[PDB]
Amino acid sequence: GSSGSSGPDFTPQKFKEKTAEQLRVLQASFLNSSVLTDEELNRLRAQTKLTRREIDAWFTEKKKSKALKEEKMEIDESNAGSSSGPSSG
Repeated sequence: GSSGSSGPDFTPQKFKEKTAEQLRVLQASFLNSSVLTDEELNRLRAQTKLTRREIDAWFTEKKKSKALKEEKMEIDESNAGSSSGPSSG
């Protein structure tokens, strides 16, 4: 018939342990793109030196954090800039 079991089924597990270095990254990324992509995922996989599952899982939970009515926000829209460049002859 069939081999047999070939090992049990993988079990879930939370990841509540990160280093300021790793976080400083994930946080700096997740912000720009709340949703993780196959691309961004890789980059972080090397930066945070963590697993693809860990990173992704993190980005998710984070979202929830936002759900909470964050403190007063700043309406002041990011200021813009300009440039010049005269001529002569």
